[PDB]
Amino acid sequence: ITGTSTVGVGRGVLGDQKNINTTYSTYYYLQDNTRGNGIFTYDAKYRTTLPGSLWADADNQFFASYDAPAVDAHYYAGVTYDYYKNVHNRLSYDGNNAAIRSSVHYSQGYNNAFWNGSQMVYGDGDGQTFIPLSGGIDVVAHELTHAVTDYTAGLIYQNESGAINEAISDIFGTLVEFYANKNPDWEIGEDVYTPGISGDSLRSMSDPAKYGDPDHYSKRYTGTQDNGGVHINSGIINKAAYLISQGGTHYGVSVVGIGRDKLGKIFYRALTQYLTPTSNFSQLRAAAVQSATDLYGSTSQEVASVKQAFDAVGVK
Ligand SMILES: CCC[C@H](NC(=O)[C@H](CC(C)C)NP(=O)(O)CNC(=O)OCc1ccccc1)C(=O)O
Ligand SMILES: [Ca+2]
Ligand SMILES: [Ca+2]
Ligand SMILES: [Ca+2]
Ligand SMILES: [Ca+2]
Ligand SMILES: [Zn+2]
Repeated sequence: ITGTSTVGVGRGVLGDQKNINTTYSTYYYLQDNTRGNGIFTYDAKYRTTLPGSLWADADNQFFASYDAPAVDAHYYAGVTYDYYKNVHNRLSYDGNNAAIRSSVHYSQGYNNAFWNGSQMVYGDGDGQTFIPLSGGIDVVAHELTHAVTDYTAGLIYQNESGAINEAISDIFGTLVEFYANKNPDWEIGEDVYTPGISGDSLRSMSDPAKYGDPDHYSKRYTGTQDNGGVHINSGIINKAAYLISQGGTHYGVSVVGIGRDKLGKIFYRALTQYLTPTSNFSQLRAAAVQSATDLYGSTSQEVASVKQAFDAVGVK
């Protein structure tokens, strides 16, 4: 909408107060003009028609319970935009400052979030398995990263390419969580998953097996559920990424960690310069090795560590 840029204040899903960029024209809208061609957050009003209505508020204060998922969707989209711009010199998901759109309050008791090809969508959860999913910065960045992937590598959402697609979203979701530096970890969705159970998560990158996912290629799922296991086999790549950054010895194979920033540079380069829609795990290894070679040199520790990590998870 046409209007003047303003700054509202509210509380997110976890009860934390934050400022949000809004736009004033009769109402205050969740429209952030400070980033690219805008970040726009919508109310789906418990229905499934998208995007719904651009979020409008009478007083620029967002402290109602109903407001919380919108506050976090809007704010964490901003953080994710900043990560891609400041860290990777990428302007929005398309590299050309495309407007970023999110809808919250999607459906009823909806235990998921997704990128629908054009925008991000967040359920409120059923209050048992999830609370509103935009409350997780790793979740928001996971979803926006699907858009990045679709505009770049274009990894097809099934089988091995699909598991890479998923791992890329978990990896950058986590790197954005570290970027914001609030309770960061290598777990996925812990801030919004199972409010009745402390200390768990939807997935773990550091130990995928904790939540039932493979941490070695020999344990890959080859059935048809979950698009050929895209959220399951992602554990193999998530484990490799974790090892590249933090190091460790996994099934007897030792990996020297090189840190999160270098992990991010290597995987961002792989995603944007080497991966294709049909890339498999073996091809990801090659892409990551080449990316590390480009950035740090063939004889670098960084290249050696990438190889160690993929060796450790059984990907040659
Ligand atoms: C409990 C849900 C677990 C998993 N979802 C996830 O891991 C994350 C949300 C997490 C980070 C909180 N959602 P996601 O991976 O974006 C869901 N993906 C998805 O719906 O893809 C199908 C699709 C939807 C729309 C267009 C094209 C394809 C899943 O969908 O199995
Ligand atoms: Ca208000
Ligand atoms: Ca965390
Ligand atoms: Ca996390
Ligand atoms: Ca929990
Ligand atoms: Zn995903």
